[PDB]
Amino acid sequence: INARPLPAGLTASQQWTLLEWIHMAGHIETEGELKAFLDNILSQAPSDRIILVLGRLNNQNQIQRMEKVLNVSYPSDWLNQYSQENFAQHDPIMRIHLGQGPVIWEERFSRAKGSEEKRFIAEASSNGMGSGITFSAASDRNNVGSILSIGGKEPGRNAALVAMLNCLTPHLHQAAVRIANLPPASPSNMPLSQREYDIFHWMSRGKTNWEIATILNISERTVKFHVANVIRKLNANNRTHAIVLGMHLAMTPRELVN
Amino acid sequence: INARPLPAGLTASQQWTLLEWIHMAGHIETEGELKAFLDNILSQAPSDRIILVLGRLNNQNQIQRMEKVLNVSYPSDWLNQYSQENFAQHDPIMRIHLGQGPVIWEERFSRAKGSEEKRFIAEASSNGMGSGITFSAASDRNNVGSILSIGGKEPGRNAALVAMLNCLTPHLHQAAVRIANLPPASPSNMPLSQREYDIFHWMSRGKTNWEIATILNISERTVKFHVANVIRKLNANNRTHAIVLGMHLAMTPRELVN
Ligand SMILES: CCCCCC(=O)N[C@H]1CCOC1=O
Ligand SMILES: CCCCCC(=O)N[C@H]1CCOC1=O
Repeated sequence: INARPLPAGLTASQQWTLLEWIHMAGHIETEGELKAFLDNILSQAPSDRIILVLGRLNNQNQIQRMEKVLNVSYPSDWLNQYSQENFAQHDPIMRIHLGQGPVIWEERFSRAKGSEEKRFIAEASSNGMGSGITFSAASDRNNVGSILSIGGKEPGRNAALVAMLNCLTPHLHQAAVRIANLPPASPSNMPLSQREYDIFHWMSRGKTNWEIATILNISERTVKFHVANVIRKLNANNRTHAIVLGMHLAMTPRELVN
Repeated sequence: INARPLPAGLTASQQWTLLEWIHMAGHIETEGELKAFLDNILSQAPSDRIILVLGRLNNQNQIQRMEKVLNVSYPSDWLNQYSQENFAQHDPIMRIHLGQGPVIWEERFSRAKGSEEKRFIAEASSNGMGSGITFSAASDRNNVGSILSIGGKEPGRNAALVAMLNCLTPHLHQAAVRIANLPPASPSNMPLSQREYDIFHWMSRGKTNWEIATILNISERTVKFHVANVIRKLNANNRTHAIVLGMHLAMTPRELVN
């Protein structure tokens, strides 16, 4: 399993708080809960400005297109300008390879050479957005990742909080994915027709295609067709794999009565 | 946020292991990782038999239909019989309200009065499946939940491990949901057409429907239609809400260049 390592320096009190944070994050299912949770654990200073952005990524894990903007406390004026002036294309923070460690904005701003990037930096600055830090995480089996940005003074000064937030970020990302209602990581199974299910029923009992043909009184030609469709609908590699992957269907062919 | 409380009794060593477990669980994206992870942290005794079942739930959080069967170490003979004899409908463990605390099977077996339940108990027993424990968790905004079953001797004797596993279960459940590739918790946004996007572009800049009509040279009648479709596709409550919910579309109308 690919996961950033837990932070080593932490006091027992910090280790507990982080466990609470990650455990709670894993229960977040609504945008409201996520907004409230981000707001809470980043409450002081009340002058900080927070946003989480979920995006579709290229093969370098950089955001290609945003999937969801979850504002916590970015100024609406700034978001308006960011949208209208297409700052996503000029914002050095948007070029980050998601899943690396925290990025203090000046690390990037101090190195920006391009005209559009310099303009963005000046505009950000005049909007009170000149300094900050960004945490990020990316999924392994779906091209999506989130950035968590905190704008404000003295970004990253609290080293332990940075480590804890960095560790928490992947969990905030997964929560963002849940609340964003995206298509599944890989295609869902497709519902079998009754005839495909009847065929799968006998597959699951160890019947050969010919035996199934006999039982259903159709040619094996037809059985083979249905079997191919069952395998496809279950995203299986073969007949035998489909029987394993489709076990849930064979176990509860109808609504369980309670 | 609705979440079972962290366990209080734990030693510092146990508190750390649990953090590692929950943090790692939150990174699981494949069935293989989940199978390997369950196997690992439940390794002794190697005589234990483990399965995770993800299901669609009724309004009492009981499984109505299975969505995925993730076998770790249940005997294949037993799964075969369970499928063929429709034991899902007779298994007292399948009647559990998912999300309660751990269930030692005998708690239920000792109270089972019905003929089919008694038969199931006898069959389970003869297959080495007579004793065990089941952990469970359920989602709040999607009718899905998982049971994690461990069959074996002296179920639940290690109180600290029970507490830690119980705490971990919701996170295993969310991982199961990811790997099962289900439809989103609520419907995904629908892709806007170019014309709907052009309309949303101006919505996002504060243009009224009439102003948009003027800019696009169409009637406001037509604009209203497109606006209704934009609101619907973004699952928004109204025009103004759609502008917030659709901010990602306005911010990255095209692929970001990197
Ligand atoms: C509006 C989404 C912004 C995501 C990336 C980010 O946080 N960028 C910082 C950099 C300075 O101003 C910002 O908005
Ligand atoms: C095959 C899925 C079983 C899920 C529920 C469960 O673990 N039931 C136990 C009870 C005795 O035998 C079993 O299989």
